[PDB]
Amino acid sequence: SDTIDLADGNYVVRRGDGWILSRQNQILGGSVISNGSTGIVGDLRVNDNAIPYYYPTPSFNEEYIKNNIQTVFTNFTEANQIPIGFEFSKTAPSNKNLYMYLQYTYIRYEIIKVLQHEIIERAVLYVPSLGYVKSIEFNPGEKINKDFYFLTNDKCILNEQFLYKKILET
Amino acid sequence: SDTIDLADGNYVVRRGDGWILSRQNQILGGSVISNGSTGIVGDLRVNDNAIPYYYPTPSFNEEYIKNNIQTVFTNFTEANQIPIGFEFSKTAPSNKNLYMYLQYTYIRYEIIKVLQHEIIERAVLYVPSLGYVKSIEFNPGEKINKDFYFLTNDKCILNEQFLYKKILET
Amino acid sequence: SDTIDLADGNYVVRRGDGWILSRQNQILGGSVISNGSTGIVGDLRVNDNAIPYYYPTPSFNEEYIKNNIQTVFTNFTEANQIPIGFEFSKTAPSNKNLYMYLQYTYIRYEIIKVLQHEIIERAVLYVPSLGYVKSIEFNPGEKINKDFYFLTNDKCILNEQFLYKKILET
Amino acid sequence: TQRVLPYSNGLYVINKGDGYIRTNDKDLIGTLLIEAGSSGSIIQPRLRNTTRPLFTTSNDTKFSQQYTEERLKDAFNVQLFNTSTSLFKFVEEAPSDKNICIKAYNTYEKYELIDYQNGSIVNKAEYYLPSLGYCEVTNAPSPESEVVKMQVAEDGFIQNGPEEEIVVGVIDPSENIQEINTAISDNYTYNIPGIVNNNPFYILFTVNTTGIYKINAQNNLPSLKIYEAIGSGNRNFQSGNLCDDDIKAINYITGFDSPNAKSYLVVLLNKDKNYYIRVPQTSSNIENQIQFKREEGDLRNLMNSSVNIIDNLNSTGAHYYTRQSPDVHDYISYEFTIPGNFNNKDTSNIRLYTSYNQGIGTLFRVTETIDGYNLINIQQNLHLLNNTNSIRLLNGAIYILKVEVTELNNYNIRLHIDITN
Amino acid sequence: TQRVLPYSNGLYVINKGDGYIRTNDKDLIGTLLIEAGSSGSIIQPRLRNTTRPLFTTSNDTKFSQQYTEERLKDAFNVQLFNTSTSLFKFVEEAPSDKNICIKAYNTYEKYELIDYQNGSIVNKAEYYLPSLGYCEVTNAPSPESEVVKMQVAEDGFIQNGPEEEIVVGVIDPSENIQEINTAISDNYTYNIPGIVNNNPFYILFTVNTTGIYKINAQNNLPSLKIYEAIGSGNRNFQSGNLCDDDIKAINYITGFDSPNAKSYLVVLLNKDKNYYIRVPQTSSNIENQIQFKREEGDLRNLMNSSVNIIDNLNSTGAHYYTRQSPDVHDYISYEFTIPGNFNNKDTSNIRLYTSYNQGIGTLFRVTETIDGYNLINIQQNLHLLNNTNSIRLLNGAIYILKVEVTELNNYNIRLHIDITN
Amino acid sequence: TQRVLPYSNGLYVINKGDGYIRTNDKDLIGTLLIEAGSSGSIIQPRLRNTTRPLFTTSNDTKFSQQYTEERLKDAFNVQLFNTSTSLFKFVEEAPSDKNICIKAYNTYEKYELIDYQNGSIVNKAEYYLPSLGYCEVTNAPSPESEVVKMQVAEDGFIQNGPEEEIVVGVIDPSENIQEINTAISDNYTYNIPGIVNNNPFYILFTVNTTGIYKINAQNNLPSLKIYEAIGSGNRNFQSGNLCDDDIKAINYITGFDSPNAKSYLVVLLNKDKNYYIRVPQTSSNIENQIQFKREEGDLRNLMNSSVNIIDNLNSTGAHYYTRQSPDVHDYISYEFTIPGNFNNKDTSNIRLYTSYNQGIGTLFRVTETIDGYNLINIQQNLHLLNNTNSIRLLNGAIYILKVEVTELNNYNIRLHIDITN
Ligand SMILES: [Cl-]
Ligand SMILES: [Cl-]
Ligand SMILES: [Cl-]
Repeated sequence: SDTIDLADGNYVVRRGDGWILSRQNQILGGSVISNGSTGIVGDLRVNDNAIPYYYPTPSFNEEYIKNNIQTVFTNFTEANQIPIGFEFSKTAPSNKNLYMYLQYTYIRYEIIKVLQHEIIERAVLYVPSLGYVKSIEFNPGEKINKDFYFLTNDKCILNEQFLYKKILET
Repeated sequence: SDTIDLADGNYVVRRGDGWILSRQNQILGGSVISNGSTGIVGDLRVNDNAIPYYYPTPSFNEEYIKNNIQTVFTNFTEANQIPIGFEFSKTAPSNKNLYMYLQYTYIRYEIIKVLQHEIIERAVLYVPSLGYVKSIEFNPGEKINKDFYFLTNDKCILNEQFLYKKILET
Repeated sequence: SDTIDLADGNYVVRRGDGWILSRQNQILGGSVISNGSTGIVGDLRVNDNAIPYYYPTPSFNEEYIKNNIQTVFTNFTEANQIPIGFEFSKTAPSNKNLYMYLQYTYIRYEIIKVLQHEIIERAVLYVPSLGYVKSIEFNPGEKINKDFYFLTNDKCILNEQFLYKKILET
Repeated sequence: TQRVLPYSNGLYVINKGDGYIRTNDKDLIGTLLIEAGSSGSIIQPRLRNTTRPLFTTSNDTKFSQQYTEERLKDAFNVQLFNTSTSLFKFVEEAPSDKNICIKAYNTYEKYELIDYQNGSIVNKAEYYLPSLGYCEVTNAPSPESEVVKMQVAEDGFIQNGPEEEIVVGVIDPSENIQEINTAISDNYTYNIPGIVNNNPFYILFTVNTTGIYKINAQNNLPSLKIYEAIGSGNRNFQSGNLCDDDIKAINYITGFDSPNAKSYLVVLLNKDKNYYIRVPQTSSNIENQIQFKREEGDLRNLMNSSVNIIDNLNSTGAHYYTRQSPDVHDYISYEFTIPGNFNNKDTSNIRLYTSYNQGIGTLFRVTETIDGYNLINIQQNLHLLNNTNSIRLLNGAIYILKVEVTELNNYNIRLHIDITN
Repeated sequence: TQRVLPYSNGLYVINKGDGYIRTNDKDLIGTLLIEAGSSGSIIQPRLRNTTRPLFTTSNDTKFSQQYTEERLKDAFNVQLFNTSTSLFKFVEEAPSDKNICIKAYNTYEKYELIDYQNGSIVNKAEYYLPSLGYCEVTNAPSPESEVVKMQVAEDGFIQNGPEEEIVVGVIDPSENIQEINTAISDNYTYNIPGIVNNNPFYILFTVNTTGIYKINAQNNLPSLKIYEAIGSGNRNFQSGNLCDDDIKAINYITGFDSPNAKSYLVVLLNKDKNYYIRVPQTSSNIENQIQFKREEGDLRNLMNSSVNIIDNLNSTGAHYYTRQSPDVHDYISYEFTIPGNFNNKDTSNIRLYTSYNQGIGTLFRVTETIDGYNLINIQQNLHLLNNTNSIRLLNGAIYILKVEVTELNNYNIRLHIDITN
Repeated sequence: TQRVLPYSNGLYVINKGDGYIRTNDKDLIGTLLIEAGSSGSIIQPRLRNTTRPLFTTSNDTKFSQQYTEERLKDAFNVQLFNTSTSLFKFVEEAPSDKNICIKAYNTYEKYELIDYQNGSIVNKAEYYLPSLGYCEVTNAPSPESEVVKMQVAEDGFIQNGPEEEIVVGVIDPSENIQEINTAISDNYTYNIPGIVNNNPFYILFTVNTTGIYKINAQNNLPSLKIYEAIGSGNRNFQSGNLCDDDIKAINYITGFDSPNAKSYLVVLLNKDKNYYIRVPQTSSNIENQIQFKREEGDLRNLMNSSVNIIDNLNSTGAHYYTRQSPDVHDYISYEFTIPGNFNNKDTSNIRLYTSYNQGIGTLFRVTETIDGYNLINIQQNLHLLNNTNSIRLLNGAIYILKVEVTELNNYNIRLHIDITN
């Protein structure tokens, strides 16, 4: 369930890179490439696409989340002022059409409160990382699985992680 | 001749992409590459290389040309404010020299006046599109055809088109 | 020694491209690439990495050096206001690690005073040119030759040159 | 030959796919003629961030461009409409044999915003969001064929991307969202507050334990609807409490739009999810409460559906009841009492059928004990469409018919209950 | 051993080719030493748009840098001299065997502007327009050979691009351009306007129907020249009218610079083209007209050439006539009258020859009817250079000699007409 | 098990290698999941030039960040600490078989600045200079294994670049640099100027002819040290003069830190090089001179070393002398006089040995002639560590023992001279 073999108290947790968020998958758009051509899409992480997503709790407000994450893990406020690019390339096979679309990936962080081997409270922070492309070859009129286009729940495209440090009191 | 199976009146005509203009062919310069190396030339369509060439007539002045073209076909005033790049790559074979040169291509538009199955008046607009490279392998002292360097009359490097809409009166 | 078959007087001398300077070799940093990936490093010669290194003498002060070099050879003050890029690519072989590091190269110029077939005075100017990468495959804990990392004396990675013009009096 | 759209009344944003371009080369970026052996590229480097969305609407004063954008953000979290930092670039190396052409176009992802009300679209807007391009490659044109003149196409779009229809309900922003801050256990009574009088409103709540819940207003009036907040519960969490993530993207579960119909909801609710109840416009000044109850007994067999209370069944003869039809594989239920005195002997012949939609029915005998409601399955696999089969049921006894829709031929479902004796 | 330049008096811009670099590494960008397996690139990314043209002139006060630039724009439509948005980049992957060096240079495209007057260059300028680079690759240098000292080269340029000589005449900007706004049909008379008195000027006109035209001033004085506007008529168009595209790039067709020589032009004119006549400085205050006439009869045989009217042939003996020679394969013609009374019997021996240039002549007998001029071909394939052959012609009769130049040995052509009896 | 650091007192900058990253993903740029057949890239394009060096110090008030940076510039000529125009980018094409991940990290090149004094570090700072990245590629993660929780690592660094330890001495900036502007020939006497009283200072000089030089202060007090300016003499040059290139990177050659020890230096000096002598803090107000002398005779056999003058050897018995040990393969020498009257017959038994370090000794008999000092090699390949061998030497005679260190077990070397008879 939400059961964890840890002592009582609060913890910062890094849950790994590679998270993608529900509903948001196609909002950057995609490319259609055809017949041997190569499509390249990328982006540039700066300023106002590097603003993180906070999900606070009664115990853990935004500043508490920011300050504990930035102490133990990467200081995203300093890092994300400096533009980093990323690109993906796909090549369409001959006499076929390929659609490729781009979305951002995030590091997921959590502040958890543990009581009697149980997580009773959890705050979440998603910090923009890089990106991820999905592609499909298609025919005219071919029906495509909804799942290819649209994500119902947040997931990690890599292996999830659970890297923790106990938080000590002011 | 200038005979066309259309009714009387005025028409906007899109004559296709891929037009190159006389005399102008080498004014951007070219590259010389040698012995296995790769040369890449390109440009960036913005602002003051995207200003179009108008050729008005007594019936069809510049604003008439702009307004009728932009209504039916692409609005080049809006489009050409946003930088678009293009590049070409050539590779020199071993122990040979290659010269490659760049020129702009244009969409050709026309406003024609038709009377009794005859085009009696024609205005022309060239809107900058992308570009085009020509290349040749050469030896020291080898004479080159004038035609390779210098274009006497406007031509289309693709297939010409004739896409028309009749213009209706104010 | 410093013996040269030239008449008496002063000379500008271009000593060729490809010079690298002692001690300075790793100050731009390097990249570590692994297991089939490709690393690309480059730089951009403008402004304040294109400022040259002068080494004047009692006869030949800085302005004398600049003015005589720029008259006969390339005017580096005009040239180095216009950004020029350069890049190098290295590919790591499978299951191996590769370290690659970057340094600037320079044109070496000299003003020499010759008396009785002897160079009795020499001023030097290094003008930033492009760059140069060195690479090595390494294992964990493997000892690396000091020479790979650190240059004790200026040298030319190409063939040295000696292109001279006699300087005539004001 | 129109598809029946069995959508519940409300707003929907539909992603109709990517790769749209206008007719007559309006979105042509340009063409490269690439000679054999060589390569060419067309690049959108975002040296300027500006993009140009296209927009049309049937109703400027409700579905303005601003409103529509707010809806697309509710549905899909789109936040950049005018700008983009996303680069795209197309590269083509021509084969050794022949020359090659690449044509590059700007593209759009097409979103449709609809207000769907009682079986038709009453407001519509189309938002074309700038996308990441279309590249077609072709063999080099030969001389000269010859040029054949062509009239321009009508204005419009052509889709070059793959087929796509993603439908996402969105909260109506003109309506208040009230919250139940404590997570619901076995029982809960929500009093309807005067801060949201008369106007329809939403209630956001969550549940402590995954389970089947019965939800209704006092005397089962008005009828309610329930939605799931898409992607809720994946994030922040507090034991026994609601965590509101401001998710306005909603999946309709069950419930009727007609507020004068008596009904209650029986629904499977997940503890790791948030839900919205919509209570409709009520034309009465009396106080009401929403009741929530965890079901542990036979009422669980009715998930997920609304159960219509049928009240007017007190004579013999024909009777019919019209409601919005559920979509294929979804359920609607009816609770009714056979007219007459219950004396455990007097009986009546009952015929149950639909007019246009095919549905599979199961019939339950209902008895209320001190342990709750008991459901005895007395009839399975009833095929309702023009059913001529009839069954003898007890006068004064209570029955629930649960219907799964299997063929959707009409926006409404009409249940007939014909009673003879 | 100088080439004879048979250019008509005027201005010319000559594209002398691309890939020029200065001596002593003045245009060296730099060298990359690329290790085997690896790749390297040198890039001009236009992060700044600035370029550095080079310019030299023999005459700062006519051929200034500004003027020359205006000429290059007239000839080739060059518009950016100081700037460029055109990127170039060189990439080299070293083979698996050996290391590799690439040296990159900035380059120039060399334009020469000349004022050519009566057989020599009187003003000259050289404009080196920044171009798109030169990349040489070489094997890695070995240690150490040894360094051998070398004196610097003289200042100058070395061409690394392919051979090129494109010669383009340009309108002299100090001269007015008058226009004939109506397209010319069979006949037209242009009155010479006082707004352009005494100064040489141009007349821009076009023709309704493709055809051969005779063009001359009153009494064939002064002599005129005609040019074609390069690339004219490809664009805008109005039936029966001239459309002026402001094209200043001109191709000389025919006509003499010596204004006191009587002559007329016979020229094939295309309806889809614009033409310029130049009328020279005339030292007379009398009114003149340019006459245009469509030729449908034998005068068509004289295209394209100027026909010199020879007037001073009224005694026996030697006679010679010096004109600028046409280039190889071009024509010059002479109309002359054999001295004596025409009595249809009295005859004279005539020897026709040139001094230095080889030419093929054909001789016509001319008779004027009421149907126009008639040309009887009486002698073909005359080889003129030091011709000793002679022919008996009628006293008082009129002849036209049409000469095609086949060997150009002298800037001038000297026709001798030696007459005995 | 600590390495003995046989460094001379002073400042050192050590390049400890490239490719350092912090623990717990603090320097992770991000991860790309690349599908088979496709490629991905992570790019640092320097659209902003800003970088973030990391710094720690044991002593903010001497080794501040500014001071340390000035030292790194002295040692390696680093000039950009806060900024970079150097681009890096990683590209990975996934194979046709499997998906691939690339993780990119920012990296640092680690520099350590130390103040080393009498056999231990007394001030230390670490400067991590932003570098050009680390890219690891791995196979695609499978579902799901399972996630195992892990506590965070301690704060620190992990090196991913190759092993590296480059040690570079630097001039102490609190000390004056005096210059000898004339190049030294056979003899030179430098008078110690009052502008640098009492404080230790450096003397920069160069030599006319490559040769072995003896260098000392008056009466061989105080002891001096000599360094070579790394990379000196490669550039500007003036016959017979010093050319100062402001090189502060120094290689220790020989000489002691203990200023009350009598000694002189015998050193090979190159004419194409610059050298620094350091004269220490002297607690005496008397005038002193540094003497330089070119050695052409047997004293050349003592290069490169300091020769300690032993003065207190005037009785029989045990005697020991402690000095900083040279590093492996370096030399230290001792000049001593056997106690007693020189009568060319009276002799003493002498035992020479070290306590902890192994060294190879050669013993010279010294006689001063009018032609200079003469050195007779009387004993070779002496293994000094706990040597029990003894030799009979002449009373009142002078000997020099030259010792090459071959095993460095102690920071100090203790020479014993035990004398019996
Ligand atoms: Cl029905
Ligand atoms: Cl001749
Ligand atoms: Cl010892």
